[PDB]
Amino acid sequence: GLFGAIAGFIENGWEGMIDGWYGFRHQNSEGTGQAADLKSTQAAMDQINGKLNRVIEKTNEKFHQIEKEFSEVEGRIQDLEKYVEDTKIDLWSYNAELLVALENQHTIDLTDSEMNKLFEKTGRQLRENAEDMGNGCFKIYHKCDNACIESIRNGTYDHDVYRDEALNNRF
Amino acid sequence: GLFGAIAGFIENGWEGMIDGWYGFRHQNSEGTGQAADLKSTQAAMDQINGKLNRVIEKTNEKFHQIEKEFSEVEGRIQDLEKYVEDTKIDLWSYNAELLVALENQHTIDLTDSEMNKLFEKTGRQLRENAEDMGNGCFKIYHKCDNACIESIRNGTYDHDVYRDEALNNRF
Amino acid sequence: GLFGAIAGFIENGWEGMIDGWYGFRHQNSEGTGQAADLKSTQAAMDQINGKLNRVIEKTNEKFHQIEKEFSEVEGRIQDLEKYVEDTKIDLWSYNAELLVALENQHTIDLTDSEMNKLFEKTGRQLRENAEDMGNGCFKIYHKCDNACIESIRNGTYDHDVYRDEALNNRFQ
Amino acid sequence: PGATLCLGHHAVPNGTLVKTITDDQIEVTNATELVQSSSTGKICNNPHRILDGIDCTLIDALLGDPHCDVFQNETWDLFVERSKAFSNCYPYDVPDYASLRSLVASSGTLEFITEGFTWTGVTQNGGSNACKRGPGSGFFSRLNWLTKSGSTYPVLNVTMPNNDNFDKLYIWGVHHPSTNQEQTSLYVQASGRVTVSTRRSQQTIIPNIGSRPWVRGLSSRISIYWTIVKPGDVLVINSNGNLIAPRGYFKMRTGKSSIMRSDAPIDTCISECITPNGSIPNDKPFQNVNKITYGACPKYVKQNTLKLATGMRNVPE
Amino acid sequence: PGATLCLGHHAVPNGTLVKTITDDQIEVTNATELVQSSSTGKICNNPHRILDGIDCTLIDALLGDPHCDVFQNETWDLFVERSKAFSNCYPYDVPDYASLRSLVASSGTLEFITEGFTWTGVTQNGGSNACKRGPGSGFFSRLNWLTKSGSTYPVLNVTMPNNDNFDKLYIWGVHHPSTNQEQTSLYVQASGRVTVSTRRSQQTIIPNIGSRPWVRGLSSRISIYWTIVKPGDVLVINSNGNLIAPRGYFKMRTGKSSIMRSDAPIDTCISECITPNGSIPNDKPFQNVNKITYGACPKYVKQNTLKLATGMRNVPE
Amino acid sequence: PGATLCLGHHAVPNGTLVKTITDDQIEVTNATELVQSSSTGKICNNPHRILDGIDCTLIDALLGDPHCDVFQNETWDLFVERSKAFSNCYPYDVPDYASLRSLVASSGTLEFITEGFTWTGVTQNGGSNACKRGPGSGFFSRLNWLTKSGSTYPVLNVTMPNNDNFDKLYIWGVHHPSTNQEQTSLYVQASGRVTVSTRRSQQTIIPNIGSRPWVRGLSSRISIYWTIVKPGDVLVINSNGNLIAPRGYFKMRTGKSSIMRSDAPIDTCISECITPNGSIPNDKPFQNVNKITYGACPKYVKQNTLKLATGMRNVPEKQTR
Ligand SMILES: *[C@@H]1O[C@H](CO)[C@@H](O[C@@H]2O[C@H](CO)[C@@H](O[C@@H]3O[C@H](CO)[C@@H](O)[C@H](O[C@H]4O[C@H](CO)[C@@H](O)[C@H](O)[C@@H]4O)[C@@H]3O)[C@H](O)[C@H]2NC(C)=O)[C@H](O)[C@H]1NC(C)=O
Ligand SMILES: *[C@@H]1O[C@H](CO)[C@@H](O[C@@H]2O[C@H](CO)[C@@H](O[C@@H]3O[C@H](CO[C@H]4O[C@H](CO)[C@@H](O)[C@H](O)[C@@H]4O)[C@@H](O)[C@H](O)[C@@H]3O)[C@H](O)[C@H]2NC(C)=O)[C@H](O)[C@H]1NC(C)=O
Ligand SMILES: *[C@@H]1O[C@H](CO)[C@@H](O[C@@H]2O[C@H](CO)[C@@H](O[C@@H]3O[C@H](CO)[C@@H](O)[C@H](O)[C@@H]3O)[C@H](O)[C@H]2NC(C)=O)[C@H](O)[C@H]1NC(C)=O
Ligand SMILES: *[C@@H]1O[C@H](CO)[C@@H](O[C@@H]2O[C@H](CO)[C@@H](O[C@@H]3O[C@H](CO)[C@@H](O)[C@H](O)[C@@H]3O)[C@H](O)[C@H]2NC(C)=O)[C@H](O)[C@H]1NC(C)=O
Ligand SMILES: *[C@@H]1O[C@H](CO)[C@@H](O[C@@H]2O[C@H](CO)[C@@H](O)[C@H](O)[C@H]2NC(C)=O)[C@H](O)[C@H]1NC(C)=O
Ligand SMILES: *[C@@H]1O[C@H](CO)[C@@H](O[C@@H]2O[C@H](CO)[C@@H](O)[C@H](O)[C@H]2NC(C)=O)[C@H](O)[C@H]1NC(C)=O
Ligand SMILES: *[C@@H]1O[C@H](CO)[C@@H](O)[C@H](O)[C@H]1NC(C)=O
Ligand SMILES: *[C@@H]1O[C@H](CO)[C@@H](O)[C@H](O)[C@H]1NC(C)=O
Ligand SMILES: *[C@@H]1O[C@H](CO)[C@@H](O)[C@H](O)[C@H]1NC(C)=O
Ligand SMILES: *[C@@H]1O[C@H](CO)[C@@H](O)[C@H](O)[C@H]1NC(C)=O
Ligand SMILES: *[C@@H]1O[C@H](CO)[C@@H](O)[C@H](O)[C@H]1NC(C)=O
Ligand SMILES: *[C@@H]1O[C@H](CO)[C@@H](O)[C@H](O)[C@H]1NC(C)=O
Repeated sequence: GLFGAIAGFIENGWEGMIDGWYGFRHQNSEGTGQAADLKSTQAAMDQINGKLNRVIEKTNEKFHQIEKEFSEVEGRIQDLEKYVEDTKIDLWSYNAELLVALENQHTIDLTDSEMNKLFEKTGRQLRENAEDMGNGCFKIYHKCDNACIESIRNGTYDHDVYRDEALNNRF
Repeated sequence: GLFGAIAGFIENGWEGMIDGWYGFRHQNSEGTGQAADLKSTQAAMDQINGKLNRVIEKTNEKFHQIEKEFSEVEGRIQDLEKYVEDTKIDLWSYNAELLVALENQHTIDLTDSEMNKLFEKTGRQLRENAEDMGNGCFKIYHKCDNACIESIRNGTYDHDVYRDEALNNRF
Repeated sequence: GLFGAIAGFIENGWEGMIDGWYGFRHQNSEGTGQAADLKSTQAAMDQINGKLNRVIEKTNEKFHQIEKEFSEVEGRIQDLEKYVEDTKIDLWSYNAELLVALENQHTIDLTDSEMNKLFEKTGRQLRENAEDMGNGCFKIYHKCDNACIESIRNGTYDHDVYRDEALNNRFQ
Repeated sequence: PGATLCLGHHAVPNGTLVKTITDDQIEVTNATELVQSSSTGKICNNPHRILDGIDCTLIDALLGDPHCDVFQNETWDLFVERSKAFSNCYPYDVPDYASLRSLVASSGTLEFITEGFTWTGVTQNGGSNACKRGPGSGFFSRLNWLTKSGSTYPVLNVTMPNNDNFDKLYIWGVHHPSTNQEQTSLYVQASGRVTVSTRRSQQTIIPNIGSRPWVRGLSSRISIYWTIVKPGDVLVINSNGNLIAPRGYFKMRTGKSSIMRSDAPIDTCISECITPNGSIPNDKPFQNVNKITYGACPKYVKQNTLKLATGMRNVPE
Repeated sequence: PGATLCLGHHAVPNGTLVKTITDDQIEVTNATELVQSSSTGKICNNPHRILDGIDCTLIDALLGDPHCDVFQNETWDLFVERSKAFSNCYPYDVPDYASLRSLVASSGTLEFITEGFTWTGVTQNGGSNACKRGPGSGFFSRLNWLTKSGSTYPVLNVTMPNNDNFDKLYIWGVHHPSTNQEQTSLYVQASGRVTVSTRRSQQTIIPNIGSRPWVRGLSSRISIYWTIVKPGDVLVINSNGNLIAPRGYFKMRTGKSSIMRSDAPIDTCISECITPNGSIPNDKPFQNVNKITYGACPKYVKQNTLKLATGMRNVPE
Repeated sequence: PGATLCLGHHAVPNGTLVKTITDDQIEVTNATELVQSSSTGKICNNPHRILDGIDCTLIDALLGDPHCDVFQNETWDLFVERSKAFSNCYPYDVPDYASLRSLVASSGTLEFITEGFTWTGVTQNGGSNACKRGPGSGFFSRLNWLTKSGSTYPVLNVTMPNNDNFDKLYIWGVHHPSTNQEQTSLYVQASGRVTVSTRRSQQTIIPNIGSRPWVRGLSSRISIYWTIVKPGDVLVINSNGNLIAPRGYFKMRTGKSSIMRSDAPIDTCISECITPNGSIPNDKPFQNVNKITYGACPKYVKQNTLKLATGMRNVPEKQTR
């Protein structure tokens, strides 16, 4: 994708994450763990539902039309009737092909974008108390118990609290 | 949008900014103030004008055509005439709907992108003399009088001048 | 473009680079030099070839159709035959115009994106041993001989090796 | 002694391939199908009024072929003609059959109003063994075969004004005998003529004497014609022989009605969209079942499958 | 003691809704309307040449119905037929009326060139009280009702070659008497025939005798036909009765001309695009006013509004 | 004393302009053309079977005009009619010419099967000096001009059932004499009639006596009609004068066959797509050569050029020159 997170600097996805689309894996003092990020999962799903509902908008209801199958050869009028229908079908077939291609490229790019957005939001939360390893992971330069991890995940991490400790571990 | 600035990490827009589309609010020693960024405002407007002029390119001049309203019931020939017109109108109505949807998604994304571009240009100007608070605002770690703010805004801020001062305030 | 690298923070391209689409220029102890980045060059080319092959997919074959030129004035039936063809042609002409416009905007944006991706991959490799000048260039804050440059380019640069040296050169 | 916080995204063991602008195949976590390619095989009887023609074409029900009498005064949103349908009355042709079938199908009704035409000096209600009605000879229910009275067939000259506020459809015909013997025996005069006119149009038909191929015993034929009479206008029928007279008019409507050729059986279920293969669901925007449709239908396309990605790019491990 | 530098973007108190790929409604700072949905109610008289038919259809002006004589040799880019138009001459029909109307409309002119046809042994210039001219009876100006001279109507056999570099349109007709009495009284022979041919094609019409509803005093009718004769080809007319002869040809052009049904008044103003509802501006790419248009027009679509976003997403305070 | 590492991208000396959503002209490193705008001027003779009509329209070859006899039993994927084609037989018209031409073109064959029609009490094989076949008078090869035998033209009543499993196309006609003298001299009766019928349909044509324009010596004409007889159906022809009888039927097919008006010469080469201007390559998705095409063709569009960007945005170093 355009943002280079999914199938980019994040080497691969997590089959083990089944309660969300994006999220967090940590290793700290107290062991390892995993949590879904709800907000970014919701943003992606909401955008995808939005486009799904636009595509499946019932928009044509047709009643009496032209004949499209013929049991007798007739010539000129029938040639035109067939050509009109074959023209129509080709144009709609093209619309359908283009639509999915554009939609799918865009879906891949917005999902890549939501990953990247979560990664930057997190980096900005951690200020100078952490460093981007370049593979989707932050090395945090202070003691971060399970309470501290949940604080990063649930949006309440005050960086000033750990800053002096972390600045010294870095430099 | 795809970049997550507008309706993302920037909580909201400024109704009070009426001389530009993007810009700067500061608090320093000498008080508060506001200025438009002309370059990013222009880039967005210019792209939007470009696409507007492509969409309104006069392209259709038609003279004698088929009849589209009929006072008598006729059957086969009239069925075909109506079906031809109704096919055409549906295909153009679809083109119109798709066009606006693609254009509008793209307009939202390029405007979001211009915001993000201004934010990164600024971050890069400030080198190690400032920090991204994560909400669209930089905390600058030195004395920045009104002359210094205008220097950031008008592109002339030499970071080396304030670096020692700022490095020490940070660490 | 949407990412602001090409015709953005990178002032211009390099006519002198003829063995790749993206890459590296360095100035160190031992002089100046230039190398193509193969991976980013390949990603862009592969995406562009992919879209080219989709657009040129041969997908219509037509045999007996309607007449489209007429030697006699006939009225109603001929008006409809002509109108059908003129409707068709206008719709396909529009499809063709839109297709190139969307494709070309997207091509410009993916090439801009690949530049930006290479720039961030590099920034992340260099950790705290370098700084973004803001013009596409990193100032590296340590001795980086030609072996060290190739290590950055070929993906093997251990930042920990030069970190102490560099951290001290950065902060005073 | 630090901690590591990794950002990531899900993956699944078995993703689906989709198309994009740049790739004809690329793997995503999930997708949904946009082309309806299957049908029940059955035409749902709601919410549209389906009228199964069974053994009858619409035109045979219009004219009133005896095995089609059950369709008298019927209405429909969709009339369904079956490949087993047959004619079993006087052999006939309709110049511009396709138009008559279309306009009737579209009117959505066979509602017929008998009018008191006065046929002075001819015999009414002629019948043929080719068109049995019960045990004896008969004819199309909505047509009146007129023949000589005693030894004369006078000039028929009759009028029926339209003083209603709706259009009237009149169906009428001309008889084409096989021999001169039959012509003069039935109509006295050696050459018939039928002229049907309004203020705004006229049709004059000369019968054609000669053999055609034998159908249900007969080398003669009837040709069927129609005339619409608008409010304030007037029908005039003028003939010195060979007239197959109308008995009245059909009431015309406009609306959502149509006709479809299909052998799919009718079932008790609910479907907005009908094809000849049967009803199809209309939740998807496209369909590949049949280009012939009626109702709220997906648009017909040539592709049998198109997948819309409903998730991110799938990168397993 | 530092400083805070905040980046941001504008907003407005009341934005506009647009549609996108993902949202049916999302609010932006500004948008522009792409569907023209209103009209002045008036057809602008520039830059196209508008010809108001007033009481006349194009066909009545073509044939030369007396109240339409003012249209003789009239030209147009767009002929406008009004719902009040009426016929007031010999009652007639045109088989394929729609085509004749189309080709004449498209030619853009009624310019007529009289040719010296030689009708040997018949009376010319027949008239009827159904088509009054001055105090007496009259006829279509461009047609010549031919009847017997003395007690004979000979075989008429005439030729008119096209040695010009333009197409010639010939308008002619066939007379349908109401009785045999009138057929023989006018044309001697009991059955007329009209054959009009060029080198590669021909039309042969047999008249139809019979009673029809009274129009302007008459039960009889004329049927109108046309023949186009290309450069280097030749017209032949052959008839032993019932010919309504041409007096000449109409000179054909090709170009931008057409015809429209409308009751909108014509006004002094400038509009490239004309609809039956009146003129509309063409600055927008789409329009919902009418699918019938003439000129440089927006394309007709079903939506009454479509908004193109001309600014960013609006997020007020 | 450290080091500087600069990231960048290529540029080229001569880029190309393309269109995008936001710009009608913007420069990229490379692009490729999507509209085929040229042709060789020549119709390639493979892989489709091309039949050059030379001096003959399909209809003249159908009817069997003597200079078109070489086309007897021919087949084609594409029949090519030339602007030099001419008729040289009895002057005729075809009501609904366009349809007959279409259905024959589409059938892709002139394969003809003679049938033993029994015309009792008339003279067969009439000929005219307007339709020379060798030195003497002649007629269309697939039609049989029937005239009186002695001093009578009886009512003709003949049948030909279709007991095959394919459709039969019968071509027949009606003769329109110029004078009553000619009518009665040829057909005895003062007024002819031709009725051709199957089970569900019938056509009746009354001839019309009168002059038409002089063509190859004649002011008379023949009008051509057709009747298709399906398997199990039966043809009946009934006439007391003026019948131009069929000699048989043409076998009908369905397939990829068509017809095209063109003066392009046919050449030895391979092209899937044929236009009247000549063959064109089909590697590009669009074409501006001609809206009339046959085969695997690019779709016709009005633009003569459309450029697809095949490279990044081209940004040269700005110069002070
Ligand atoms: C009905 O009206 C038309 C018009 O009066 C009439 O048709 C014309 O008849 C004449 C005489 O038959 C035709 O003359 C021919 O013209 C062509 C030139 O285009 C010449 O090639 C012919 O020349 C040869 O044949 C003549 C034998 O008749 C010789 O006299 C002559 O020296 C040459 O050998 C020939 O002169 C004329 O073309 C037609 N015109 C048209 C438009 O048809 C028709 O005959 C009349 N019908 C009746 C029953 O009177
Ligand atoms: C075959 O049948 C036809 C109908 O019976 C015959 O036509 C009728 O013939 C008579 C005279 O021969 C006509 O009488 C004239 O009618 C006008 C009025 O005409 C209309 O206009 C008024 C309003 O202005 C309207 O209210 C009426 O309803 C009429 O529609 C009278 O005022 C005169 O007195 C005049 O004599 C009939 O109009 C006419 N009817 C129709 C429907 O044509 C026809 O003659 C018969 N043919 C033969 C050969 O016998
Ligand atoms: C004109 O030609 C045709 C063929 O020669 C004649 O039509 C044929 O008429 C006979 C009866 O006269 C039909 O035969 C019947 O067949 C049924 C079974 O199908 C049988 O049960 C009856 O007893 C009877 O024999 C025959 O089908 C019919 N042929 C066709 C092809 O329709 C016609 O009579 C001739 N007319 C004149 C006036 O010469
Ligand atoms: C930039 O894009 C253009 C397309 O506009 C490229 O030009 C095309 O290059 C290829 C060769 O690389 C040519 O195709 C080949 O042609 C030969 C004979 O000419 C044939 O034997 C091969 O099988 C193959 O089809 C093509 O002719 C040429 N087209 C044009 C119009 O120049 C160009 O190479 C691209 N440049 C770069 C640097 O990528
Ligand atoms: C629906 O019915 C149509 C018409 O019978 C089917 O199309 C036929 O079936 C196969 C191809 O699938 C061909 O051999 C025939 O020639 C087809 N006819 C036409 C007119 O296309 C169609 O396949 C059916 N589809 C479904 C999903 O039931
Ligand atoms: C292919 O032939 C077409 C049709 O003959 C050419 O287009 C015509 O060219 C004339 C000029 O000679 C134009 O004024 C006409 O408008 C065109 N006619 C039609 C019917 O469109 C076309 O230029 C040729 N193209 C090539 C590539 O040879
Ligand atoms: C978020 O994190 C803390 C620490 O785990 C928790 O106790 C708290 O209840 C959570 N959120 C809020 C808004 O209090
Ligand atoms: C795909 O579609 C829906 C979720 O929108 C769900 O029922 C189904 O399980 C999904 N499949 C996978 C593999 O995620
Ligand atoms: C047909 O229509 C009406 C009923 O509304 C009535 O005049 C007539 O008797 C009906 N006949 C039949 C058989 O339904
Ligand atoms: C909205 O956009 C259009 C075109 O860009 C412009 O004419 C109009 O003035 C704009 N409106 C406002 C309020 O800026
Ligand atoms: C224009 O005229 C048509 C037909 O009379 C009508 O249905 C339509 O709504 C009118 N629209 C406007 C905008 O006047
Ligand atoms: C045409 O083909 C048929 C059989 O296929 C044959 O009987 C007939 O003689 C053929 N004629 C020519 C000229 O090849």
